[PDB]
Amino acid sequence: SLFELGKMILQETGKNPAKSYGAYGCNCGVLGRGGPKDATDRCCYVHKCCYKKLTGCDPKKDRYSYSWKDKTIVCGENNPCLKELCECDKAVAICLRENLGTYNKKYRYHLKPFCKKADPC
Repeated sequence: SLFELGKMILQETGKNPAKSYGAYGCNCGVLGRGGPKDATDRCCYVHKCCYKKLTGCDPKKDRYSYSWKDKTIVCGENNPCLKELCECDKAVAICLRENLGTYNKKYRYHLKPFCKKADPC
């Protein structure tokens, strides 16, 4: 769920997820997708595309279990959907950290109506 997800982002990036992400660019947050503005936004694009594969569980609500061993996110549990869901979250968290270099605070609350039509996943 958003709790695990936000904790992961915090753990990888070291940044406050709700603040730095959650309304960033055309993809990070709740307005759906759009043509990515930068690498960071591309991470959220892929993240939302990863979610379109989940069969049987809810990303926004369903909780799952993961461990933080040696500063590595580790997804672990039988439920296939949750395992998948967890891999999606882990991946964007890592993607976000890897693109910290070009994070642009000016896209932080970017007006989504200024966005272009997002290519289909």
